[PDB]
Amino acid sequence: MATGKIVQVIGAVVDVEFPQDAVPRVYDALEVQNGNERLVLEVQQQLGGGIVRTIAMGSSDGLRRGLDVKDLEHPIEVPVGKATLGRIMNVLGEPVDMKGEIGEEER
Amino acid sequence: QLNSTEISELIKQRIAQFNVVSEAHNEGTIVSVSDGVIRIHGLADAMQGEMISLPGNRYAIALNLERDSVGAV
Amino acid sequence: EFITVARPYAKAAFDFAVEHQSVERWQDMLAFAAEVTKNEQMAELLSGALAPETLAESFIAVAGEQLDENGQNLIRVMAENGRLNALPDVLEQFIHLRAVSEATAEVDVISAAALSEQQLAKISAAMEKRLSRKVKLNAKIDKSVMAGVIIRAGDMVIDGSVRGRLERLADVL
Repeated sequence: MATGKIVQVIGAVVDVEFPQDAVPRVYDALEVQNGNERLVLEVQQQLGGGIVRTIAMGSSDGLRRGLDVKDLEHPIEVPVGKATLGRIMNVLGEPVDMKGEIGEEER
Repeated sequence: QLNSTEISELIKQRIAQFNVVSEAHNEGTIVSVSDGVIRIHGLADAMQGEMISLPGNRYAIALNLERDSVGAV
Repeated sequence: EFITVARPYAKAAFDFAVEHQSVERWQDMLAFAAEVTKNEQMAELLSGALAPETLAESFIAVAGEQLDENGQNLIRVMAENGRLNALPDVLEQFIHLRAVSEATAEVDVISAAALSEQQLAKISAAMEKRLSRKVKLNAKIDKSVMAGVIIRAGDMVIDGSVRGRLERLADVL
């Protein structure tokens, strides 16, 4: 499942290496198990060697180089519509008030 | 063994035996994509300002005819 | 040009070859790699942005005549850094380093015609006294000298050519 590896970490940006036949597209999301939390990276560039430059949608501390990262094959997607009215949401569309999950039908 | 002639024939034959293939002229491969600029490897007969055709019906303008790469927008 | 990038790799290769008493084998191995680096199809592959690991494997394959220590490590380290095009210089630097430790000098001599092999042996013994090395003369037959000889010993040169004396006289006038 996890198919790529971190090869650099410069502050907010992270470089990830993939097989050249599976390199993600230029706005896809990626996932990393940062310690115990789950960190989402958004890829900004395709460098040449199956490497990819991404921006971390979260705190970058604790990241080792060599961690496995998992290729979500779709961009960042957020809940939308009537379901999202009386509520506060994260940048990732996750609910940030202490209420339950959002009841959206569409993202 | 150590004769340079034998080595030069051995290397031409061994490289062919591996089945590497050079690029055709008038063709290349994208090797980098960022912020609207792409770097193309190969494409030796590109001309400065020439329209390059990408997958789809998109085009790019070859602006940098460097060595070892073409930079296009 | 990449003398400066080849210096570390040549020094490491040589300093390793004397820990394992195989300078002579390493030299021919690097000479083999330096020849593979020149091929027209391989030079197209080295310019291509393959992953360093697979480009190194695509380079190991065309040279099986190589130690585990030498090819499969040096070529991979140079590939990770993208330095493989430096091999023709890593060779020359290696040779030079060797000639340094072995106290040798590759003095070159240039003449309008062959020397008498008494002249040339005198030259050998005299350069070995001028310098502090075993010299290894190699001659060249260049006609523009017309008479006399040029002795080049690295950056030092001694010019006894009649053309050099003629042009110097031309500038004394």
